Amino acid sequence: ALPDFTSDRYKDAYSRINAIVIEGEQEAHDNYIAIGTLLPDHVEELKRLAKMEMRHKKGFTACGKNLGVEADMDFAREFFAPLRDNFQTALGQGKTPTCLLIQALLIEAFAISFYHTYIPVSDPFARKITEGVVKDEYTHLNYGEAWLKANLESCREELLEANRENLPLIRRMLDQVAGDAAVLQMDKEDLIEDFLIAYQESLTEIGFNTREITRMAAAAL
Ligand SMILES: CCCCCC(=O)O
Ligand SMILES: [Fe+3]
Ligand SMILES: [Fe+3]
Repeated sequence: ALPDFTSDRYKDAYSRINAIVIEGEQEAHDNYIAIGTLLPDHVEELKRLAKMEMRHKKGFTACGKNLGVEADMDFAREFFAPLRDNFQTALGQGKTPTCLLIQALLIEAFAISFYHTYIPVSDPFARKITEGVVKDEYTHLNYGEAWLKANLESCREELLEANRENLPLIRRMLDQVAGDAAVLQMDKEDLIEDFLIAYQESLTEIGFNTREITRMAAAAL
């Protein structure tokens, strides 16, 4: 059954979920622009992806306003801090494959899972917004898949390390979001399933075999 979008219980949980999505979109914008410093020949495409993220950010901001909710941005910034720090560390070292795995694979798969799971239980205003967004994140996933696929033989070991270090952070994020997500009528098992499906598919496209992907997904433990 659909949540009561007007309840204090719902608005409280939404204040944090809304913030997380808004912050995620802002960080995605910033990350794609940053990746442009590592891939200067990709700058126009990356700018395009970044602009899409700002469009998403504005749409989700409007979702919070529509429900009369003030987004808890401090909570959202802390929620993303561990992954953000790892992205910044990789960026500083010029580690493009790690930056792409964090943003274009892990974060996009996390977003795709959230949006897929939220849509069926969203209010009619937010539903339209979120339905516009999902196609876009598959484009972003495809962009990362394409670059990593083309460069796999030079960065396989780095990707294994990036996965080992960052997949557990996504798992922690899923654990942390689950309580509020449940108030929004979202099942944690659906979030996990959809995330792992999207990520496994990305890794398959990139050129990892079944054994490699199994070992990689197991890093979440
Ligand atoms: C769901 C929070 C993450 C959104 C990040 C993105 O749109 O790529
Ligand atoms: Fe986005
Ligand atoms: Fe995205």
